[PDB]
Amino acid sequence: NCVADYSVLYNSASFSTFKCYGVSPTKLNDLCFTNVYADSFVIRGDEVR
Amino acid sequence: SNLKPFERDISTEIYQAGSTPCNGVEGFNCYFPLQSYGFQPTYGVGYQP
Repeated sequence: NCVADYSVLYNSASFSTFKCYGVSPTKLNDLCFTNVYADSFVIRGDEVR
Repeated sequence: SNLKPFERDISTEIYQAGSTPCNGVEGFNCYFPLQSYGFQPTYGVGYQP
């Protein structure tokens, strides 16, 4: 129940890596979704793989 | 943008993905548009050439 702007997170140099293939990230904004799961947590640097 | 029928394209110009202008041979949101496949005798159907 909100409008999700992914451009700000998309075009900020304050991140290390941004990876996903389920949909091309440039067209995330124009695709409409039902629920968003934010899995936010911490891991080791090299364990992202 | 997608190319028209039988429109061969050979250019290997580094593609810009984000807002920042694409400078140098590499950069954030700058990518070499060509990728190599994987072909080995160990592979199975679907990934064989």
